[PDB]
Amino acid sequence: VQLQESGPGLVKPAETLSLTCSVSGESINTGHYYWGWVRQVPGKGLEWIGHIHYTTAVLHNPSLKSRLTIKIYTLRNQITLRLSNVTAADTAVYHCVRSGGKPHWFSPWGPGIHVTVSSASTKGPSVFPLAPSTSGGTAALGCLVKDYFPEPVTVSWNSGALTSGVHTFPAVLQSSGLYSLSSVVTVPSSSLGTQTYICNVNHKPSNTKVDKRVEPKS
Amino acid sequence: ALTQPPSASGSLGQSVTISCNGTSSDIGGWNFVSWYQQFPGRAPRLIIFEVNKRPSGVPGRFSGSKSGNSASLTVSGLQSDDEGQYFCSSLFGRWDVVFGGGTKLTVLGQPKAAPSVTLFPPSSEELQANKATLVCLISDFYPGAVTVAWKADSSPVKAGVETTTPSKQSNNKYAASSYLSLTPEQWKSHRSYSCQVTHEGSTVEKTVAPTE
Ligand SMILES: *[C@@H]1O[C@H](CO)[C@@H](O)[C@H](O)[C@H]1NC(C)=O
Ligand SMILES: *[C@@H]1O[C@H](CO)[C@@H](O)[C@H](O)[C@H]1NC(C)=O
Repeated sequence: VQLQESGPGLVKPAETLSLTCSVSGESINTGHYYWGWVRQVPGKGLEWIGHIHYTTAVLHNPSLKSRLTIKIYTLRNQITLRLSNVTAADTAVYHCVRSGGKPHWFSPWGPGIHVTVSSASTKGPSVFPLAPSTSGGTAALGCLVKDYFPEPVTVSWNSGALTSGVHTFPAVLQSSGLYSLSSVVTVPSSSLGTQTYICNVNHKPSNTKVDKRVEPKS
Repeated sequence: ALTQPPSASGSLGQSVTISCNGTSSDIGGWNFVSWYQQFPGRAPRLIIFEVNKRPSGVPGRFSGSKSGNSASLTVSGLQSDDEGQYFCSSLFGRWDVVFGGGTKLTVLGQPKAAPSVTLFPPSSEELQANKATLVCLISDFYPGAVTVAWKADSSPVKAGVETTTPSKQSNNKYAASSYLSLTPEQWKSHRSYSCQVTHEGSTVEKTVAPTE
């Protein structure tokens, strides 16, 4: 019913990539569903890594097959993907997958986890406030998330209690190679003096969480 | 792998067809061809699992067909929602699944929407990191194409600019952002800075000054 992917977001070149998938809403035991991994790469479309089902029936993608190891744990409800001799060509968003039927169609898909393949070091973001630039009865205020690596960051407002009028912009790669993005929320102007707005920035690759309160300039 | 066109387009209410071409062993040989929908920033979603057939959620506007080695996906009565990237999948042998390169589908009859531009000066907290960033946020516009130019006083700035490619958003319109990086000194050494966003021959300019 629902799928989740976990594992490191950064891998150094020539090192092995390990990822785990946890399935909820379904047994991992049924006649017959294979369970699996598919990936998406920048500058190209989807590439099927392959799927495994118990006891040990597996399918592997050619070229990939030599590096690639895949194991299924039925007891935990967890599946694991391993890929060796990782090269920049393996930088990709990896999706957990349920195969259906030998299977030919994939659903549902896990949200996916980014993996960047680089020798560069990890760096948490610097978060700076953007003070409220008004439309009558509505002001925009936000957070600037600068110089982080690698992707992604997530942003919420007031611990998730704010969803109306929230927009988070796509990140920018820079000449430095550090990413930056910003997130903004539209709020009633009358509320600025009485209500406190806090953006919650999460960056899993560096295990950084930053909660920045944004104050109106005086 | 499988071959599909890089892009395709149609008007609202109208029909669009995109194709997936394969080797005798891939599409001509076996019945199974799946089709997937991916909105940007989201995981793909299954639209077809067997060349004709449809999953329980999927709308009837989506239909599949096959002829020899070629597979076709047809979207009938286009909606702004349908604008996205579409992929096709077929079996290569007992041992393999193969994916098409993907097709970018735009709906081509849609109303123009002017961008909303918000410009932010460097925060005080930032300016004593010894850094300075001007932030130009552009939202709620269609078509998804803009030009961004920066001005120091009346003269153009090229050095510090970084600009995103525009991308689709939940409301079905487009957002983009542009950043100008400065040292605190050059920030303080000018009267004002400006962000100009040009969209469909019309421009919006916002200005910020260190004195604010
Ligand atoms: C591992 O990948 C690297 C990438 O440069 C390549 O040079 C090397 O030949 C690969 N190793 C083997 C045993 O193929
Ligand atoms: C695929 O092959 C079909 C055969 O009917 C052709 O008509 C179509 O234009 C082709 N498309 C591509 C992208 O090769």
